[PDB]
Amino acid sequence: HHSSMEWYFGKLGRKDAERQLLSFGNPRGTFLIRESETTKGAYSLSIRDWDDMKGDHVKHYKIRKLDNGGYYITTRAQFETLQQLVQHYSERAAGLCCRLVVPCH
Amino acid sequence: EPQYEEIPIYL
Ligand code: NA
Repeated sequence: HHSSMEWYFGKLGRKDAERQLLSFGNPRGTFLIRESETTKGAYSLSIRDWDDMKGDHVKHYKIRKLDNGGYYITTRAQFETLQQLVQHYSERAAGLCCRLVVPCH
Repeated sequence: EPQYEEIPIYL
């Protein structure tokens, strides 16, 4: 088992996740993963986005845990590890609001 | 209960 993340923030709530992502100058696609605040055992993917109405804001996606191991945001794209999920969505949005461009600095 | 986004599915 290889043991190894800048983008993982542990027990960080939604509000404090948004404060870190909305730091000045971070692009759309700045992101982090944290424990879910409202579904125990799951994770949350928090991504900086922009639209004309909301301006700079954060979108949150539930990363669900498969009962017997692994992770997904949509059931048709499953991953063994959070690292593999992040690498996948760094390469293509594939339904997310945008790609995972840079871990929250 | 807070808002979470979902990946849209298209047929
Ligand atoms: Na930041």
